[PDB]
Amino acid sequence: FAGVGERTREGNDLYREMIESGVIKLGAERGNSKCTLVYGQMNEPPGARARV
Amino acid sequence: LKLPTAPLQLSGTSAQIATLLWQVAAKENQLDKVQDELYQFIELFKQHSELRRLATDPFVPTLVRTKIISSVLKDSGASEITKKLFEALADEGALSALLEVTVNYEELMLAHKKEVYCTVITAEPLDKLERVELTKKAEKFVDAGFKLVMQEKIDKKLLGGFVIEFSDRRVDMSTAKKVEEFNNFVNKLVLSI
Amino acid sequence: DAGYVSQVIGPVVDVRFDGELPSILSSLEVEGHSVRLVLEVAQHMGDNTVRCIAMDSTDGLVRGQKVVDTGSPIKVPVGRGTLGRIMNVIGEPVDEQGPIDAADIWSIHREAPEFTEQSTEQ
Amino acid sequence: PAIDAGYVSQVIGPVVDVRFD
Amino acid sequence: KALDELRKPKFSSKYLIQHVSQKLIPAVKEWEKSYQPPVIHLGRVLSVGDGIARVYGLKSVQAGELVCFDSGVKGMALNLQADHVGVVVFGNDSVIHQGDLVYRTGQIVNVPIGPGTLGRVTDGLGQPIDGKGPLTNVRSSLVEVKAPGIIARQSVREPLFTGVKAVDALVPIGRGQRELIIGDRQTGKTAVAIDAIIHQKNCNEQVPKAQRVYCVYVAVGQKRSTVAQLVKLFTQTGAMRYTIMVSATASDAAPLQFLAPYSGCAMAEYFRDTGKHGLIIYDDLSKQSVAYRQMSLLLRRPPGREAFPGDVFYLHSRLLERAAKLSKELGGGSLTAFPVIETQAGDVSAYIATNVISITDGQIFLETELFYKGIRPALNVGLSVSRVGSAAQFPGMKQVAGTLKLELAQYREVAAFAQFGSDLDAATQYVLERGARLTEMLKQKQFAPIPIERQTVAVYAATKGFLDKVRVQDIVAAEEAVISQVNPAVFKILKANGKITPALDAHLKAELRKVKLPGA
Amino acid sequence: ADAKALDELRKPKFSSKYLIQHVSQKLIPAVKEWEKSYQPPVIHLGRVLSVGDGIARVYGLKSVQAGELVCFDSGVKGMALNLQADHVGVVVFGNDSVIHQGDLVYRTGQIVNVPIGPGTLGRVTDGLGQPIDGKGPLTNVRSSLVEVKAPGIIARQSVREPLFTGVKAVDALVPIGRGQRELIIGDRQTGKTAVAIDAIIHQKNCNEQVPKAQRVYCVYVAVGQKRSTVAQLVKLFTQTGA
Ligand SMILES: Nc1ncnc2c1ncn2[C@@H]1O[C@H](COP(=O)(O)OP(=O)(O)OP(=O)(O)O)[C@@H](O)[C@H]1O
Ligand SMILES: Nc1ncnc2c1ncn2[C@@H]1O[C@H](COP(=O)(O)OP(=O)(O)OP(=O)(O)O)[C@@H](O)[C@H]1O
Ligand SMILES: [Mg+2]
Ligand SMILES: [Mg+2]
Repeated sequence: FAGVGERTREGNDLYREMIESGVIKLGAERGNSKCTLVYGQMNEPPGARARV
Repeated sequence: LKLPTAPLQLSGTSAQIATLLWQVAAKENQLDKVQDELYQFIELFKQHSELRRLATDPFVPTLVRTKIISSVLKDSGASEITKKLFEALADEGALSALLEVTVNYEELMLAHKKEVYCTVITAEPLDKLERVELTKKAEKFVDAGFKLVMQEKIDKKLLGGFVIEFSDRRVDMSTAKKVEEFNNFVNKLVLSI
Repeated sequence: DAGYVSQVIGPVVDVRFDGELPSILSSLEVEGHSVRLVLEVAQHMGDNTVRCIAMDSTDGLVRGQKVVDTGSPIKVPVGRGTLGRIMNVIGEPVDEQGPIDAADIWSIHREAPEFTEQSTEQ
Repeated sequence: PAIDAGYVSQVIGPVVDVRFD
Repeated sequence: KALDELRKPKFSSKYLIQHVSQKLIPAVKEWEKSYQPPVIHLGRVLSVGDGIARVYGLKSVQAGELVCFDSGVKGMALNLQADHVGVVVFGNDSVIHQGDLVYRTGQIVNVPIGPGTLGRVTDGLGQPIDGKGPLTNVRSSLVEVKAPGIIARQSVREPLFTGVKAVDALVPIGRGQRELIIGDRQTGKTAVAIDAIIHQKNCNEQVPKAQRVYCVYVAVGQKRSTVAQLVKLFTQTGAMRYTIMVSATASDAAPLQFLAPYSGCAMAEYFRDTGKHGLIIYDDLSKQSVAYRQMSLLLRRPPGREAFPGDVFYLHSRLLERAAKLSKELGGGSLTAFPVIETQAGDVSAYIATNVISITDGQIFLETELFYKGIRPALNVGLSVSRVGSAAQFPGMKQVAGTLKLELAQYREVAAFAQFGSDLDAATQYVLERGARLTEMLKQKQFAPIPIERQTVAVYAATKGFLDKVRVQDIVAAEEAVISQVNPAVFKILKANGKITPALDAHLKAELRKVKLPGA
Repeated sequence: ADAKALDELRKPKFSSKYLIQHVSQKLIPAVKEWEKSYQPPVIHLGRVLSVGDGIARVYGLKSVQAGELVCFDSGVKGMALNLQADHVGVVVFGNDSVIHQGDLVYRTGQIVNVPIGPGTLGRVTDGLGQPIDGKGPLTNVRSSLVEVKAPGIIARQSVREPLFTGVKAVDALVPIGRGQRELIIGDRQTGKTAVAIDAIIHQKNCNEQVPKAQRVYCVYVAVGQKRSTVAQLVKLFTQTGA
């Protein structure tokens, strides 16, 4: 997931939703995770939003 | 802190360097030394190619240009003013501005040396009573106590007389324009009368 | 070897290198900044100076701050170690779970593949 | 009255530039 | 000719004489004894004008560093050019001359934040102008700070009660989202924000200290008499002890108007970083974008659409992203932003309006056509979105809000059919009159915030037909009769239990049967 | 500054020689000791003065033609569009990142050529003529200019012979002649490429029925589309036989 320039709030909502649904696994079972989040949300200056 | 005022004001960004140069060399009273040094640098740019390569090439690094202009101008009795001027003008790549900083410096010094130029263009070579009578009529066009010089040129198109070229005003006391304004004055009356 | 900042305007930073400029799209690290700032060279200005775009905010940049070249585009930690992590734009972990395991470290700028290596299988 | 007497430098319509010493 | 290559000059700089004069004036032999102005930490003003000074020197200055002129006025070093520094001025530029000294202060821009900021009518730089002395119980934090990340936030759960019936049912606002109030001139935007402040005065005396909401109102580009009237109003209601008034008015300089919402966001982020709840209203954000446009256009930056710069999306983005609901590891605080964007005759497809609509979660579109229909607040219920939805809607209000949205959705499409008076359908007439009941139910006088429990009871009494017997023209007072003539126990337990229980919906179903409606 | 006060410095006016005599012997070792920090001067060659966004401004190049394929020392080609007073503004055919400030630019003496002829019939080339299908270089082909002059008034005759497109609405309502510039205009996703490909397949079908002079050979020019769309069109034309 390359979240480019959206709100930070929906990025946190996606991260919590994939925590609770079993896609992103924290701790020692991290190897079973099947999604890499990449976030370049609205807070960052436009170089970061252009290269995320 | 206390700089002597320039005799005539001028333009920007190349005439300002000449204004500061005249002010500094007038504080040091080397006003004709640095004019000779700038003339020498004009002809020095004319002579060799490795020096104009320091002002037309955009791929020379500024370090080697600054060190070349310092290590060349270390010696030969150069003034402190011209040395620090060329150091500051080579640090910023402004060596090509030499040719139009020295002209504004010459205009400033010509204002100070209290000497204005002229050029009288004629048809025949002038004789000595023609010349000493020319200076009295041409001095009435200058506006203060100056040292108006009289240059001579010869051109056959005039049918006698003289035309003064002051480089900013022109007095056409020639006969070739006298007959040219004569033939224009008649034909405005023949169409009317 | 290392160059200094010449001009800061907005998120765009003009870095002046004296000798052996970095390439276009190259990643530059500003040394001395508080937050890890990364510049990416957008173009060459023309007098031994590149013009970079900043990944973080330029609030707190001094003219003359030493900027070191990395000789490559923005290199990110990629691979199996990134799963479940939230990466930054310069490849930093922002999920506060520690550093990223590195299968390989890849530069983010690359080519479109080819015309030959395509799949027309709908 | 050399100081505090400036001269008009340039004029662009209703915009006048004065240059001072 | 060999002289033609050096004929015309090729300058790499503009202030070349300013670099030459730092090396020719020491060539005078009498002027080597400390006859040199230092430019390592100082700076000389080259050109002043239009609230913009260009300063030669300042080699160790930082971008965005607040510098101080020797005249007393402060300034922000914004453009750090290769040979000078373009410094904006935080005041009148009449006090600045060419050749004045610029002393940098080493500080990025600072504003006094803290618990002593409550009630203090301050500028966008931190000086109070209300005449009650300096700021006492404060601390000096940064103006431009980094927004909280993805770890630092949690889900928007708790509601922020507004007190306006048109927004608390339809466009619900949770404690921690960014809700835009977009409209035209004199449509009700500032009044909706003021009702959202005054309802916090009505609410904070009933909740504990961790649930209180401290408002911050940021008046950018308004009149001084408007902020004087608003300070008089907030003191007449007594809500100044919860409200900070950040005020960069139209007389104040353009960088002050530019930095006023940033200063206010720094003054309101103190409650977010300390577990309290905050509410900020960047009023007239379009005037802040106009002030940034002027400050950039005088700084020689290339303009874009409507002569705005490119980064004016980033200008509102990095301002609005500091409004969030933090997680319990970082205190559980919140900051609820309320930008206000003025449109011009309904062109919502402008530049700043589309940028702020693209940023914020919700939007409250107040229309100038429905303002003069008697519907005050003028909320266009079709275009208004709230992207938290029912996640932070008040329970009890959620039981009737879906009915309200659906019935107003049918009433919005029953239009262009009511202009034929004989064309009865007896089913579109029922929804056509029901929409009039619900529309005239949601009216409010200004400066009169209703508590949320009375709003839920009043809209329950209209979505279930307990005011369906009255005419269309007497619902503004029958609402008050329904609010007054019920038992006071119904609101008292509805505020406490959290939802309309099955042990209450039979009580007030009958309490609406002992009411007197002025029409039958 | 004027020219009248600037031409008069071409004559020597020093009236002293205490500077030009001594430093004329010092300048040559002074430029010898910085021989390493130089670059060899370009007169008929070209050095990149700056580069940005796919546009390199090349100092030098005293004899390029306006529109000549210049070739960088990185192996990427260019095209000298605008010729300024001091520098040459060339464009960059491809990756601009392999061009730094200070590269060498060699002119080729070629107004921009593409391989034309019978051997390129059936090939997928890029915008410069180089094949991208990858079955060897082009054989039985020759270079020609891309910017030839259009034929004049005598060099044209009246459009008479019809170009059947195979589409019913085109051949029934808006019939195409065989020398006619006809625009296929519309919105996005309306079937403009559909009418184009239908016309191409119909000229394939009709080319195997007309005797050897009425055979029309199509040419498709894909500008700014995906690589996958061009690969889909190649698979389509190859499975049809076009
Ligand atoms: N609920 C209400 N009932 C009656 N009148 C209202 C109500 N809400 C607002 N108004 C009236 O509408 C007007 C709203 O003005 P407002 O404060 O919105 O100015 P603005 O639109 O924010 O800015 P500007 O003054 O530039 O137009 C006020 O004069 C107020 O009298
Ligand atoms: N005559 C037709 N009958 C049935 N389907 C058609 C017809 N013409 C086009 N289509 C369908 O319409 C779709 C779009 O066609 P096409 O790709 O030609 O549009 P386009 O104008 O090229 O769009 P774009 O320019 O964005 O690529 C295709 O999937 C095609 O199958
Ligand atoms: Mg208002
Ligand atoms: Mg198409």
